[PDB]
Amino acid sequence: KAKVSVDNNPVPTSFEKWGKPGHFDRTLARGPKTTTWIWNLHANAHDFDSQTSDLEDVSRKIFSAHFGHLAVVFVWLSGMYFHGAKFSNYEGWLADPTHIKPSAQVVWPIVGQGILNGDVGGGFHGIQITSGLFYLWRASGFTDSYQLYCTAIGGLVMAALMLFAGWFHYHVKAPKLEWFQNVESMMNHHLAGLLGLGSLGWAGHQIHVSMPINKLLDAGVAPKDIPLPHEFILEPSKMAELYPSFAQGLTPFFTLNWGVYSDFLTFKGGLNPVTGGLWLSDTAHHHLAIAVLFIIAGHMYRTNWGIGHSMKEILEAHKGPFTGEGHKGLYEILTTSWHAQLAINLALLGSLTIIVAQHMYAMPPYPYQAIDYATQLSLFTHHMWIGGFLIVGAGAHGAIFMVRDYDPAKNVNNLLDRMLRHRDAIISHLNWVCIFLGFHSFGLYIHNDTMRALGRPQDMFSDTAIQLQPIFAQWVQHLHTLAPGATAPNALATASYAFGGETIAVAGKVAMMPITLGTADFMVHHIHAFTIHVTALILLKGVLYARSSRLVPDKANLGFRFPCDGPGRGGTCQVSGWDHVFLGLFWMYNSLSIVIFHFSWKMQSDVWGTVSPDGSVTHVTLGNFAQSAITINGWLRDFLWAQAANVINSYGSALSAYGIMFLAGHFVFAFSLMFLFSGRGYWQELIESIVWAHNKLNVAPAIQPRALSIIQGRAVGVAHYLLGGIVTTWAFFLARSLSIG
Amino acid sequence: SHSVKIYDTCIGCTQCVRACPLDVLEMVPWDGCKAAQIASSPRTEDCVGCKRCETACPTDFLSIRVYLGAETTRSMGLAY
Amino acid sequence: ALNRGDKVRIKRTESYWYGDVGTVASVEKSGILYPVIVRFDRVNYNGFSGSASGVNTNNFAENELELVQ
Amino acid sequence: DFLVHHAIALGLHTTALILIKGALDARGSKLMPDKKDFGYSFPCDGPGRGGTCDISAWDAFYLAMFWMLNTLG
Amino acid sequence: AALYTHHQYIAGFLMVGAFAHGAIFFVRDYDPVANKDNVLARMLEHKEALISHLSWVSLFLGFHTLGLYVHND
Amino acid sequence: MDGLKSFLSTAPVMIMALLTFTAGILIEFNRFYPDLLFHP
Amino acid sequence: ELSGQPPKFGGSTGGLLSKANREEKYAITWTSASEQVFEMPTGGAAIMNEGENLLYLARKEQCLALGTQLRTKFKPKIQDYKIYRVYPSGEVQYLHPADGVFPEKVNEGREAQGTKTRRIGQNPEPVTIKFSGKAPYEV
Amino acid sequence: DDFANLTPCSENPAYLAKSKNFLNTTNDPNSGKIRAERYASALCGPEGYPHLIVDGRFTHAGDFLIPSILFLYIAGWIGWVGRSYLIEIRESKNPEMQEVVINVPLAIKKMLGGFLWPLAAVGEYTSGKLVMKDSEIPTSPR
Ligand code: CLA
Ligand code: CLA
Ligand code: CLA
Ligand code: CLA
Ligand SMILES: CCCCCCCCCCCCCCCC(=O)OC[C@H](COP(=O)(O)OC[C@@H](O)CO)OC(=O)CCCCCCCCCCCCCCC
Ligand SMILES: CC1=C(/C=C/C(C)=C/C=C/C(C)=C\C=C\C=C(C)\C=C\C=C(C)\C=C\C2=C[C@H](C)[C@H](O)CC2(C)C)C(C)(C)C[C@@H](O)C1
Ligand SMILES: CC1=C(/C=C/C(C)=C/C=C/C(C)=C/C=C/C=C(C)/C=C/C=C(C)/C=C/C2=C(C)CCCC2(C)C)C(C)(C)CCC1
Ligand SMILES: CC1=C(C/C=C(\C)CCC[C@H](C)CCC[C@H](C)CCCC(C)C)C(=O)c2ccccc2C1=O
Ligand code: SF4
Ligand code: SF4
Repeated sequence: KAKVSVDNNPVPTSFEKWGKPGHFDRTLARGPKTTTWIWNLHANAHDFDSQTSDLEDVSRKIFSAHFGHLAVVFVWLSGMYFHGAKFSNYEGWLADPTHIKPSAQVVWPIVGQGILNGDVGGGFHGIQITSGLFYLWRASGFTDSYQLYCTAIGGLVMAALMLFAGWFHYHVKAPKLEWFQNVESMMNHHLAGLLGLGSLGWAGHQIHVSMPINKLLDAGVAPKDIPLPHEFILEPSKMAELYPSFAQGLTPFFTLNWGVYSDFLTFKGGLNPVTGGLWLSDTAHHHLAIAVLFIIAGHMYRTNWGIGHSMKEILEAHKGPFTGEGHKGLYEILTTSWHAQLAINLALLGSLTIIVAQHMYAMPPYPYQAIDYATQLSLFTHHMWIGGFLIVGAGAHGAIFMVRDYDPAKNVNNLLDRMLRHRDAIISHLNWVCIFLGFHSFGLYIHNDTMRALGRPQDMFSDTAIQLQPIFAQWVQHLHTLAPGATAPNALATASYAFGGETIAVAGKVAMMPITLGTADFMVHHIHAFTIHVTALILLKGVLYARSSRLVPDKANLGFRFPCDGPGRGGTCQVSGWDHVFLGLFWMYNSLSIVIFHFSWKMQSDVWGTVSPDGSVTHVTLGNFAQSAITINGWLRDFLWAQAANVINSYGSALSAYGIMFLAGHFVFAFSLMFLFSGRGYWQELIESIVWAHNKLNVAPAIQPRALSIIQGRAVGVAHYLLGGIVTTWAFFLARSLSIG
Repeated sequence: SHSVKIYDTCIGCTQCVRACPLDVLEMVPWDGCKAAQIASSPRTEDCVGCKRCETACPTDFLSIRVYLGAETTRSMGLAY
Repeated sequence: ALNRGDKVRIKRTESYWYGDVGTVASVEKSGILYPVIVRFDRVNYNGFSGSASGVNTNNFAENELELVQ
Repeated sequence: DFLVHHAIALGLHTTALILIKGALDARGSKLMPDKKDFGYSFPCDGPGRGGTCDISAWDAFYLAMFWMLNTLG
Repeated sequence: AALYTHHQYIAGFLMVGAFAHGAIFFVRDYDPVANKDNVLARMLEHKEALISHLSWVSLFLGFHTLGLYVHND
Repeated sequence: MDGLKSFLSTAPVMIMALLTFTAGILIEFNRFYPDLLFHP
Repeated sequence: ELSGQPPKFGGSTGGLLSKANREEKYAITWTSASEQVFEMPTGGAAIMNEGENLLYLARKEQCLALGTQLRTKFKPKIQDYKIYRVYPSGEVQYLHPADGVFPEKVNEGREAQGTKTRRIGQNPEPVTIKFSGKAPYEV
Repeated sequence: DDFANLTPCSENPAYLAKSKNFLNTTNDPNSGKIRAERYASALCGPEGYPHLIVDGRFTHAGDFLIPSILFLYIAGWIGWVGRSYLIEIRESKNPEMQEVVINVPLAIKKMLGGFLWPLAAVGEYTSGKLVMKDSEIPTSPR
């Protein structure tokens, strides 16, 4: 009695196809003749759409591969827990969190890398970790290493479970296509049974486990004396003496007398003075409310009892005068093409990751996270880079869909057709706005640079000169500062002190203080706007013009990934959507680099620092952002050269592994230029000569070596370029943040 | 405009003719190959130089070559 | 002269297999400029960018090939 | 000074390699047996025959200029 | 310092130009029949050996020089 | 099984196995005899 | 003259420009057996009328791409499409197919053009024809 | 009396001053002392670090010669076994497939025979099948 419909044993389990690489592709099946057959093999592997024309088989492969990635992630998580249980000082750090550096990686002394095992405090030697696992574990009610070990074992078991699930759900019982297309039931289950249920379970964990342990920990109780979490459940009087409302049981819940639970379900806001993190009661009510909302939302779409809206009806009913058919036809697009779903989900997930990175730093949830500047910087930059990559992937796979799965017959005068019919106006207006933003933002920096260089500081765009005050941002900051008073009366303090208010400081360091905005903030925010609009321009031009263009009228027949159309028409290099993605990757890199640089410098200059017992705050870089970040020379001198001392002078210490890596970052970048600046004809001729050489000695290979294809050359260049640049920035940031106390 | 030249190694496989997107090439009877047909380029003033004809030729090196010369509006593929 | 199951060396001076050794697949009647058909183990560069392989056969005249066997 | 002189030797030999290879292959090669008919500086031979980006002798000079600059640096 | 850098950069540019215009000569003004079997035509006879051994010496320098530098670092 | 034997003998598995063996040899030798700048 | 009803299209910004009214344009005509939808080479989809259809484009490549789409993307194959060049003076020059037979197949009566009687390896050296206005392939 | 600008590390004040604080490379605490005693044999500059001399003299044969033969033997071993395996593969009716899927029995059999690579190389060179004739090798057009 279900919509379940599966096929039994569609693909037998055998090992023969393991010994025949390239089995999936007919082009690579017959065997290698040149070295290109190798590079194709690793490139067309996980492209199930090209291998077969069956939507059902493609969907089954996707389901199984998703199980595999889940198993891999589970293995990674279990490994993190194991290495934090056995090779970490978490038990030592828990007793003295304000004097001992977190550390979970220990190095074998073999060729002198034992110097990397620097002292992290408390007599423990190891690599300091900035992933923030210790703060998460403390907020999760971890006190003993055995609990972490048990978590790691459970993670390994669950990874094995996911692997077996993939094997069963593909090689044995594979769901039918109609099962995959129950989008209404799928959203119902994932909105209610996954997000709502998961958030409710976490709220239960936090209330019944995390609150008592953290309440004891912040009150000065030793970690070795705090009762085990199950003791609170087995002895409810222990829970009741910590929170009096627990003495009333569950009666106030079912009677809607919810105010009884006000003692441990609060709306405090702000941060915990003891630890610098958010209140756990705030997070408990938050995750409980989130669970309630998602469980309510999960019942919207009708599945099997005719109660609920139908997605197709909603899509077909929203249509206005300017759009003709409106949103009609999108439901068939999104229920028959995986690439459109991948594009939308990638864009939303990348934006969500950027939101996560932007919202964590301003209000640190985990205890002592704000006091650890290195952890803040690392987490912010990491999740920002992840989000940027995901957005670029959305821009790529959308163009893939447009090239492959777009059908003009079923998209007559709908929203997609009117996308393709006024795209030229879109691209022209977007190009104009990109140029205008670039001029009226970067020319401000250049004008300031020239005015400073000419000895005319009074003609600059500075707070002591012509001022560009972000009045709207300051006004919204003032509004959010006044929110606890009347606009949100039941809130004790502000959502985050970044908007304004008091300076929350833990131990001798600043946890969070108001972040004022001046001329420099205005200029940098508009620079961010310019870079983002340019990246959007590149990716949107790639998606819109993927099918064809004025230059090439049958581009879609060439495919998504082709190098060029030849030197005709004056030259047609990089006209495919793939080349648009390749070009947009660089611009995403530039934008995210500027974003992380701005965050790091502003946090170091106007937020982080130390608090004297008198109450005065001494920032890390003495507040030089407002006067130096208005010129490019300021960025060069007071940020790069100034803050690169801690990484260049890292030799002979525990931080030397960063300095090495720093230089490593400066290398691969340069190396990548030897793929991006050149072409494959020269390398092919050089390979011809080298092949003659190896032929003279009768040692020529049977597999004829060939230079990399144009697309592969571009991919290798961009990959090594991004690797080098990102590694450079990572080493620089880590070595700087681990040395500013 | 560009110059499209066809040499005597052509085998009348018609691949160059089919690959031409601007209809520059054609087939004319011949007697030097089994197919008794050879490629011809009577409308070179429309050729753009995309080299698809060269890409499609199966013979060793090429029986068809495109030399890019004076650029006109048609050759440069301009729609404005 | 050249016939089935042969082993010849190319002297086209612009072919990919110049100086290489190929086998005479077949020959046809007169009236053809390049009647000899020779196939090679190694493939040439023919094909679009990223192609898996190339072409391992061609047509040659009788004066462009020398007997090896 | 030993290490840097040997590095300079590497740079000189590599730049000479690029320039000499371009000069010798300017007449023609396996990829383009008739390069001389196409002039000294031409863009490419299209994406066919595996792709022929940067195949002219002018492009060999263009590549060698970067190595010259690096060696001088 | 300025004089040394200036005249060394000029020398590098001139040395690049010599090979560039020599490649131009090979493309345009080289007559194989007139120079048949002399040194100029015989250079193209063992050009593959030239490029092969030059690649070997460049690789041999680069590998074991970058290796020593990275080892010391 | 035959398929497993053939898969294990593919190029990446062989090259990584040889690299692991060589790396282990070097690391062990440097563990027992480090700082070998020359033959004494 | 040219006769045909334009296909049902909502228009787009990727259509003609000043070149059509200043330099030249192109036209394509074809008889569709039944009304259906085809992809505009300039972007979007257009419904083509049953019977004779006439369409104006800016480049010959766009017209030939549309013709290839007509020939290869419909079960009733459209083989009667004709492509003309339209001059601003009103003169119409018939372009494709040249003689009513597709160039992919050999037809008696065509004259060989651009055909050389030598291999590509027999071209003369540049030094033998330098200071002339010719090229090695041109001689 | 050569290397007047170089001094033995035994009586170099800088090397002696800096040699008491040598870091322990491995878990063995005596590694610093062993390195300090072993580096006293070489020649140190004013910076206190040992230097190598490769002029060809046999007194310093440990600096370059012994490692030179040590590396050359291994490199010849690898090259010879690879070349012989390739040549043997070339006659199996599918050399490319045996190039990606390694013939492990034959591979190891050729591995175990590489210690005689100099004798095999000289025998091949004398037999004339080590080097191919220029007329039998494909070459690009001149
Ligand atoms: C309550 C029901 C429920 C839940 C929780 C999920 C959860 C999930 N589905 Mg899903 N699904 C459902 C019903 C549900 N589905 C139904 C009814 C259909 C048919 C219409 C589908 C069809 C479907 C497809 C086609 C796909 C998914 C996928 C996924 C995963 C996406 C990855 C993710 O969110 O990472 C978060 C990951 C986790 C939270 C790890 C969870 C590990 C296990 C599986 C959870 C089991 C919990 C279970 C309730 C018991 C625990 C309770 C108690 C013992 C503690 C996620 C685990 C994707 C996938 O391949 O993943 C396998 C995918 O492509 N779903
Ligand atoms: C959930 C995420 C997700 C999923 C499921 C897919 C799924 C797919 N993508 Mg997609 N993509 C994504 C994210 C995703 N993508 C993102 C974020 C980007 C932006 C970078 C892209 C960009 C992209 C392009 C440009 C292309 C695809 C293609 C494909 C298809 C398979 C071919 C392929 O890439 O396999 C083969 C995979 C590889 C060869 C990757 C191996 C090499 C990687 C790059 C090395 C990475 C190095 C690592 C980060 C660091 C190592 C350091 C080292 C020192 C150890 C398939 C539909 C291809 C396609 O058209 O198929 C239809 C294609 O051309 N994707
Ligand atoms: C004695 C010196 C000399 C002479 C007489 C020539 C003569 C010639 N060369 Mg030659 N060349 C030389 C030195 C020389 N070269 C050097 C040193 C190099 C190495 C860089 C080259 C590299 C070279 C190449 C690669 C090519 C030639 C070509 C040519 C021929 C025609 C094209 C030309 O040069 O004009 C045209 C010249 C130009 C358009 C150059 C303009 C570029 C300007 C000068 C750059 C200025 C930069 C900018 C202003 C900086 C501003 C700074 C500010 C911001 C402060 C001609 C026979 C071409 C050929 O084959 O024709 C037969 C050709 O392709 N030469
Ligand atoms: C720092 C950047 C960089 C580096 C390392 C190289 C390196 C090389 N180039 Mg190149 N090149 C560069 C920039 C660079 N180039 C740029 C910007 C240009 C301008 C476009 C050129 C233009 C150019 C031309 C035109 C030519 C070269 C040639 C060469 C090779 C000559 C050998 C040599 O010098 O040392 C030896 C090589 C090295 C020291 C590099 C190897 C270093 C790695 C780290 C060794 C270890 C491998 C590593 C562990 C693999 C790990 C993979 C795994 C992690 C995924 C070599 C591969 C020439 C060539 O092919 O010679 C045969 C040649 O013709 N290059
Ligand atoms: C707030 C901060 C300062 C921002 C000030 C900038 C305002 C500038 C433009 C005004 C916004 C107008 C939106 C009305 C648009 C709107 O109301 O659409 C309504 C109309 C669709 O109306 P229907 O009722 O037909 O819609 C049926 C729907 O159900 C969908 O089918 O859409 C169009 O006409 C599309 C044409 C938009 C083409 C212009 C796009 C402008 C792009 C640039 C946007 C710039 C602002 C970006 C910053 C977010
Ligand atoms: C046999 C073999 C092969 C082939 C090998 C071949 C074909 C080799 C060919 C070699 C040729 C043609 C030429 C070689 C020339 C070598 C020279 C010129 C050596 C010079 C040595 C010098 C200058 C020694 C210098 C000083 C010597 C001295 C001992 C001290 O240190 C000081 C110091 C460094 C100055 C392969 C490649 C096929 C496979 C290999 O495994 C084995
Ligand atoms: C030590 C000494 C001595 C000796 C010296 C010597 C011996 C020197 C030599 C030197 C040399 C020996 C040099 C050389 C150089 C060279 C070069 C620099 C080259 C270049 C080249 C080029 C540039 C090329 C080009 C070309 C071509 C490619 C083709 C055509 C032609 C031409 C030419 C144009 C003495 C006794 C005096 C005294 C004592 C000390
Ligand atoms: C150098 C270069 C080449 C030549 C480079 C080649 C042929 C690649 C050679 C790769 C070697 C064989 C392996 C190195 C990379 C492997 C991933 C290393 C794996 C190592 C593990 C097995 C340990 C091109 O073909 C090319 C094409 C288009 C634009 C630029 C270029 C370009 O710059
Ligand atoms: S340079 Fe390369 S990418 Fe550009 S047209 Fe020529 S072959 Fe195509
Ligand atoms: S592709 Fe080449 S061989 Fe075939 S018909 Fe055209 S010119 Fe002749």
